[PDB]
Amino acid sequence: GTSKLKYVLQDARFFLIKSNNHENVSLAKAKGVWSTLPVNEKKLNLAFRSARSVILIFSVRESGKFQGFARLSSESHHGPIHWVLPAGMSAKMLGGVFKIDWICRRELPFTKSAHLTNPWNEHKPVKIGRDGQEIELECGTQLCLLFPPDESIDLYQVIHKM
Ligand SMILES: O=S(=O)(Nc1ncc[nH]1)c1cccs1
Repeated sequence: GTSKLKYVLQDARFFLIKSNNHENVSLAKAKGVWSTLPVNEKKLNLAFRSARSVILIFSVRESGKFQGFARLSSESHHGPIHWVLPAGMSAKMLGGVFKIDWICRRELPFTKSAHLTNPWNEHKPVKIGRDGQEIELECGTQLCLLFPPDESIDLYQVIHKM
């Protein structure tokens, strides 16, 4: 069913996350963590205090798909995730580490979200946006509901953290 999923997304905020490679999304799925650059880290920390749920929707650059979505369970904290960093991306260049609970680990191709435009990015298709781009509530909710159901996930424990 979709009822607990809809409850988790109620009055949520949504942010597009762009990962340079698949390895870091795989690590995030395995370890329940994410890190971003300080400009986006500040935005997510503000949002985490401000909303019942902050949802990160992940897309690997050039993949043509989203790889799933997750809910922040903490603000960022410091003090060492073995991110696969491209040349020019330093471990210190990143911010802290956010803990996340995956809501859906399944893929969604961009072809299936072509009817969804993001008011906060000039009504461009929701697939379009820089890392950290906020997605307006209605568009973000509909995008999350397009993903295939992930039957491996039990949202009972996530609801209790709200
Ligand atoms: O360098 S990434 O593969 N992608 C990225 N987007 C914006 C800054 N970095 C990475 C993902 C997670 C830790 S490091």
